Amino acid sequence: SDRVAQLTVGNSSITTQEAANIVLAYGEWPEYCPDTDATAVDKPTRPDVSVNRFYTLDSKMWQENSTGWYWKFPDVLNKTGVFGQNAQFHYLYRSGFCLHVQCNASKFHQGALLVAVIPEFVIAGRGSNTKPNEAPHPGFTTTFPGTTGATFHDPYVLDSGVPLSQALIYPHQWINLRTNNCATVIVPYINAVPFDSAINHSNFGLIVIPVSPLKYSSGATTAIPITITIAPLNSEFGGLRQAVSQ
Amino acid sequence: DPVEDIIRAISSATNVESAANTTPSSHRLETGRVPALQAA
Repeated sequence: SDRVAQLTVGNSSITTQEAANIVLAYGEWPEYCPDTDATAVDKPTRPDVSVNRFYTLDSKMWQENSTGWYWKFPDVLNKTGVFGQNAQFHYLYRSGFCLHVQCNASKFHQGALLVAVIPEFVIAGRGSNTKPNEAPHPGFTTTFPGTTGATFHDPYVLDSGVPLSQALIYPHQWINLRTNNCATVIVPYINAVPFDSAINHSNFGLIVIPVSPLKYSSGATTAIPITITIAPLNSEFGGLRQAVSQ
Repeated sequence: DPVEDIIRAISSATNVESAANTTPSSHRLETGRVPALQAA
């Protein structure tokens, strides 16, 4: 009654036979914006089942030298499905997410993955330059990787200059290949403003990192992917206009 | 008695302690009622 779960959102559903509970970030569920907190006067749109549903990215393959990957949300979804279209025609976006990560292997494999959810996840230039002129900055394709994800140059300091060991403050879970093959976190809408622009601003990144490296003795399966499936719980859109991809 | 011909503001005040609220409004399809047209 624990390790077996099913998640049904929209026309999509996810089953897992090996799971460690579910994390509900900061003890809240996603929700629609209350009349008292709202500011913009126009009426938001609420597609429900056409937007809220599980989208599945490509799989990141899992090696011994892998340093770990990250994504940005909503950014990964801005080009996909009806969710990507609404976010282009509207200036004001709000919602939560349900994040699900699939990695499996066999009882002769081993490793662990740290899966975290980082609100306002800021990447950082890498260089010794102390002058804001000559100092390096990351590129747009790095800051906002898209569907293809990005990779860590320094996974230990999380590329932001902050130790990985304290990442356990964020809502997280581990994939420990002897214990569970999935990690699921349900993120509420977090932001200092009720609505925002899905295009200019990403609420939070996702992070998958090998704290303990993958090991398998020869003859077993070398190819392990990491798949990601994310659903936008409770979506709203406002400020309808023409289409802007960026 | 002998000679008879010998014998305000529309705007008012209201306290406003905060900016105005906004009530919900749906569409309208009908004639005769036209909030947009003004004459300055």
